[PDB]
Amino acid sequence: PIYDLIIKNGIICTASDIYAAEIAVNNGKVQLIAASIDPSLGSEVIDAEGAFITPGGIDAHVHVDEPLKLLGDVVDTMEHATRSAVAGGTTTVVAFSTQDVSKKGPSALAESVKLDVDEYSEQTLYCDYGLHLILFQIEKPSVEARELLDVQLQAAYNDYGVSSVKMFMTYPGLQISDYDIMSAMYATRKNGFTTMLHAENGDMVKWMIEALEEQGLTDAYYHGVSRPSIVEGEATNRAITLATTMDTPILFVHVSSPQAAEVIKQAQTKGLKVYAETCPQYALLSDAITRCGVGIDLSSISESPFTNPDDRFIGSKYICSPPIRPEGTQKSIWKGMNNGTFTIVGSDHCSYNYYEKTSTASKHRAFDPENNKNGEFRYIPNGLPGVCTRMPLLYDYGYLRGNLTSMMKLVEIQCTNPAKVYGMYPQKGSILPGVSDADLVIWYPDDSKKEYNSKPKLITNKLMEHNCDYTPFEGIEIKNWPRYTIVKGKIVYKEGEILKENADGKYLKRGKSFMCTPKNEWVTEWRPKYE
Amino acid sequence: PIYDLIIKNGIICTASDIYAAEIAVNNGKVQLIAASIDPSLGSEVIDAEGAFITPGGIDAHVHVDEPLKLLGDVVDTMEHATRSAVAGGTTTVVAFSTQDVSKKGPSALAESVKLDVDEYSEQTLYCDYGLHLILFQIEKPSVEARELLDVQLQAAYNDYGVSSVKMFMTYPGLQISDYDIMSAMYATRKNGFTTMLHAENGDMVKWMIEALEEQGLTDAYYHGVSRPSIVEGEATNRAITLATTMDTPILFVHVSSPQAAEVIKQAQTKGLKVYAETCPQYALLSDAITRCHGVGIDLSSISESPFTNPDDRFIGSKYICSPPIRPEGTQKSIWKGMNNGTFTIVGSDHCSYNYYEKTSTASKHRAFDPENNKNGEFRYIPNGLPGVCTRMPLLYDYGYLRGNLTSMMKLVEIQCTNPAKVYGMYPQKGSILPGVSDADLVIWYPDDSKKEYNSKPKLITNKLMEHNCDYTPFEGIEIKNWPRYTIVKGKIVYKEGEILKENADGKYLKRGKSFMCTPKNEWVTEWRPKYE
Ligand SMILES: NC(=O)NCCC(=O)O
Ligand SMILES: [Zn+2]
Ligand SMILES: [Zn+2]
Ligand SMILES: [Zn+2]
Ligand SMILES: [Zn+2]
Repeated sequence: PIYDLIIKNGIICTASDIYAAEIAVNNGKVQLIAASIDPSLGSEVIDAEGAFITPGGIDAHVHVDEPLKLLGDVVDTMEHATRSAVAGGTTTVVAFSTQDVSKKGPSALAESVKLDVDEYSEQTLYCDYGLHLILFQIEKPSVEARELLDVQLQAAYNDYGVSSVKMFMTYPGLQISDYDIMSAMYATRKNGFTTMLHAENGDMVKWMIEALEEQGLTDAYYHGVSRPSIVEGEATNRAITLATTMDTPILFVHVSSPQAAEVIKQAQTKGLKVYAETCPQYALLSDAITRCGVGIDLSSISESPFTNPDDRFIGSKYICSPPIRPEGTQKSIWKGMNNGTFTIVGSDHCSYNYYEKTSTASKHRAFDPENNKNGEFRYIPNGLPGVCTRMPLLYDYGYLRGNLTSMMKLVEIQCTNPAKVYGMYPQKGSILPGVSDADLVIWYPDDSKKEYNSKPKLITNKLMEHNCDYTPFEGIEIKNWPRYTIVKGKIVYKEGEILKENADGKYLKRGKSFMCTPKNEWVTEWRPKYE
Repeated sequence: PIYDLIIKNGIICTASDIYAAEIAVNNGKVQLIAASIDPSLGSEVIDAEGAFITPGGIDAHVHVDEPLKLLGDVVDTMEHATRSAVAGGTTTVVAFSTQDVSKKGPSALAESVKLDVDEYSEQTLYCDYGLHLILFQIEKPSVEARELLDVQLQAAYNDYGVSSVKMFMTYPGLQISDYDIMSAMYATRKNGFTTMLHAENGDMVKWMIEALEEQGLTDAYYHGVSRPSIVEGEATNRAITLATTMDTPILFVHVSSPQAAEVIKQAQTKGLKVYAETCPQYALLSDAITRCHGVGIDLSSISESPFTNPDDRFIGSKYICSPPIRPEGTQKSIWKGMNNGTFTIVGSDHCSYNYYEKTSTASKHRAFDPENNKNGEFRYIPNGLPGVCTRMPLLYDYGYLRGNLTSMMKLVEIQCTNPAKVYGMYPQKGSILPGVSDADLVIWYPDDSKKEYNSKPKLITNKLMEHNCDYTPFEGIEIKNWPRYTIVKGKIVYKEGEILKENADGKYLKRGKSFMCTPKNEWVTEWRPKYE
């Protein structure tokens, strides 16, 4: 026959279309869309039985264990994360390269990427992955700082196809000044990079943590109290101001604050190139879960402060940054996904064990009496596992339960926009004959009376296919799940089973994003020298 | 051969993708998309030479001559309008059926549509067309009326596939009170119709026109002065408030006011189902063009205007429409609205009256009728511009090529796909879907070519419009691309400047319920409609 694979009787969903058609796949790529394709032309035929077919999900906010250990030891390798991703319908992930301050000169940032690529080249990869670069040390003063930095960004792009840079406005060791952000923006704009910011006011966070500890208020729940949404709002406002002065396109990661969403919306209405990301957890969970409706029935989650009130430390399962917000906030995150505030949705996947206490990758790492650590929220490793649950959670709580407008909005923010904003388009993100990698998800049919033994009813840890010992969504009902995950024209997940023999993932060299060319709009008569 | 038509070497543009691929067409529909299709498989092969291929344009705001003469006599029939559409890359138009106050009972609104369908069934149609229903007489009081109106909308949908209703907040004879709008919203929400509003405060317009005439300020330019942007803003705010109270999806037609755009955006941010339309003229023209004397058209390059003919005091009427073309500095707002999601769709508000003949009932000079106490005052000027032909090329050029729109995808979204979705013609129309889409396609000229194309026009002229009007307001301006092929239901109807009449086979279109116009189910108080 002439094609490797034909998908029949399915409904194709893209960022802008929903329709019944059939797909042929060959040599790792989408080859054809047509009404009906002769089954004898394919080596393998999949009957979708009326189910939706979506592009594979693209999660551009994933944390994996890396050699510099910026977030300490993390339980998931690239092997584990990509396995988990695929079991949950995600077929591309983008992780983070930590700037290595021991490397100097023109190649310093390319050498930072090399550490990661070399490490992951020996692991079994279930899908493709890319890398963002994290920057936390910027040279001073600016006029030099901006010029050698320029050469370094070119080298990172030319050698490894990295075109995105991530910076922090909070966290000791990561927080950089406004002045240094401007220096970076100068370089990124010039090179057409995608500039990413974690926008919380680090000074306010630090002061409030100290004030809480002084009163002995150190339980997990006070992580939220130390940094209310007005702190994320202020910083996001300040960061927009910087981007405006510098005419530099900007993406805010994991937005959770209504105040932040407000200033982001206002900038987008003005036509400034301000992009935003949010995460399932900010729409589905509230901070009531950290101690003892448009989201998850919180009492249905198992192994939480509600079910285990004797365990005072169990709130740590849900500690992340920015914090899961108070009741009443979650609805404005859904509205943000529908109204255009959020360009993409990522997971902020970051995994630390709860049911083992001794390892360096345990949440209980917060207990270290010999290093003046006694379980205070300050010392809790921040993050939740989420790479597997991202796609099904939006399918269910978003599309089926009506919190997202349609399947097309789902695809737009989960698949196509991530590819576009991070320079993986059109190789990834869509279903384009002759062009797209054959990265596809076939779901189960929604309106069927037929029983599918392989379709899960609840989220469990075993279902995650990851290396962590818990998921925060443990025990909750889930109303659909990937029935097939196809990665580069091969079936890698089938009806609850991973097919390791079809794992052929590779590092992905990315291009410059067409969304991140500058507006050419300025506040004053000043222009950068190179203009 | 197995297929009627193959398009090779082109670049496919949809509402969310841009990519090089080839298309096969048979029996009026898109059959196949693939990297490369064997040319021996097609009866006809078109080499696109690297140019973009878009879906055909869908203009859901077109006015044609109709038997009840709501807008007086209009120069274009459905024959003329669809010919003009096709010459400009538009492959579906939606015009308007005037409520016939002489028909009574359950079938009264279906009977209104029948008048139009019957009349156009004898004309040569170059592409498909649908109809919106215009409502200006609502029965009172609301409760007792509910059954009849509800039953009437059902009959209009069941018999003629009409699923949209249009109402006016201005114009004597058309303006309806807030009370009556709520009665209509009650019925339309219940039937999943698309509710359309022209939102200008009619009372403010009426008062200010009388104030201006009292001072003798009657020239065409004072049309704009009689109804500044704050008037469109107020009424748009009022209409949103009504739609909110009634949990009814709403579309605002030809939005031109920054204040209107602002309250529209705020509602969209809240998640209310508020949609909006704008038109090329609100982004490209300013009111300076209505009397003698960088993001729009260079106004001095327009031929046959108050700039070139300052002797002709009435020539400003060529550019009189409602809402008015706005003062300098407003036009940029409209582009931003197209980019940031404020505007769901772009239509033309195509409405044609002759300028170079003065005697007929379809002339602009209709405003001169000494016996009916009419002496050229702006009040008597028939409102409207021809635009159905120029809509797609104007956005291609001044939008995509000149960088006022963000991408070709955004162009397709607002010009083709969203119009189909919001008015229940999707997926039959609006996209390029194998086995599903009517083969309605445009092949442009290649942008980056050094090759000469004798058939590619450099300027907009009246002759190029292929319409029945004797002017276009964009006469004389540079245009940097144009449809090279317009394919309608798998047949070539426009090729390189020539209309192919023998391939004209357009039909009336029965439309469905729009998936965008199901209600949000969100209310201001504990009250719910009886049927829920
Ligand atoms: N307003 C205008 O330009 N023409 C009359 C058509 C209409 O808007 O109903
Ligand atoms: Zn972060
Ligand atoms: Zn993170
Ligand atoms: Zn109107
Ligand atoms: Zn109109």
